[PDB]
Amino acid sequence: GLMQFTLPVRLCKEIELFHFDIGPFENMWPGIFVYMVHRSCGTSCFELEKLCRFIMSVKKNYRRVPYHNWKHAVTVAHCMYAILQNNHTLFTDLERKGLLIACLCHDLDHRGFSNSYLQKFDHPLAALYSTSTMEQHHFSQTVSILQLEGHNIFSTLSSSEYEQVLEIIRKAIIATDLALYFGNRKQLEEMYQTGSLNLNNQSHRDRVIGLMMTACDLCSVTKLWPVTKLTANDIYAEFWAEGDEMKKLGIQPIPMMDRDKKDEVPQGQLGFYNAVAIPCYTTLTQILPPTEPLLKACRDNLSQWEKVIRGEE
Ligand SMILES: Cc1nc2ccccc2nc1N1CCCC1
Ligand SMILES: [Mg+2]
Ligand SMILES: [Zn+2]
Repeated sequence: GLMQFTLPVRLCKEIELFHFDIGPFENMWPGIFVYMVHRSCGTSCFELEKLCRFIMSVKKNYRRVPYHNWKHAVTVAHCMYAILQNNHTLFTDLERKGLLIACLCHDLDHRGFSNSYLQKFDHPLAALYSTSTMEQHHFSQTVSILQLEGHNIFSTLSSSEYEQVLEIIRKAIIATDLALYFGNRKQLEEMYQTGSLNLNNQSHRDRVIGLMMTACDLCSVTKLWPVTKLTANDIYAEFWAEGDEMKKLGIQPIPMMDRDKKDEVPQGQLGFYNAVAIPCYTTLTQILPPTEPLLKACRDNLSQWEKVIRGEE
């Protein structure tokens, strides 16, 4: 129990900042995730033998897609880590356990295609889960890996603590369905402004945890411009693939997914920052003030996209 993970000095310092990039060395990501668990949760939270075998089974069940990949999983876990560290006393022992694992698992077995494409393809998962189709699949896959022999990192929780942690993880992963974010944030907006937000009300915490998941899941928009810019290529490589597949179903895709309409991308990113990202981190900052660095990074990147459109890059 005296074995800490330690990181090189630049990573040790930069990992604590919201805008940290986990870097191109895949073999270091599991150690980065464990390091984050040890400092966020404790060295006692998980049996290291079990956690290591969980992490490696999770990694193996991420596919080789341009964006919805193992790197996305660890990137999203790091943003949750930063939120949790900058808000020490607001979160229970279980919530800190569940949420880092929820983030790591939130896109398990992603194929690079939206819930819409599955429905128009008539994919079997769309018959199994009529709404939040991939997100219900990600929770299913998370539970499957937890039930592999030697993989139950929760085995030392009590019956009821265990049911609490899986309930946190389920809602957490469902909340990453961006179709649910709009209504979720409107509600938190009203609650915050009419003063009725109440962090002891479990249905309120749930809404707040859901907004944190949307924030972590979108955190590509909160990195330094070079990282944001280069990730957007991966994001759009998946969208264009899906647009290609829509065209093979004899359906014109929305311009976002049409690779013939790449010119329209800078404007597409503006509407996204204005309609999703900025509102998301604004309301997050209102509820959890120390997350303001995400809002400032997001606004900085909105400004960079404006410059692309004005031909200044
Ligand atoms: C357009 C877009 N850009 C993003 C840029 C950074 C991170 C996530 C992003 N997600 C996006 N999608 C998801 C569903 C609608 C548009
Ligand atoms: Mg997802
Ligand atoms: Zn995701």
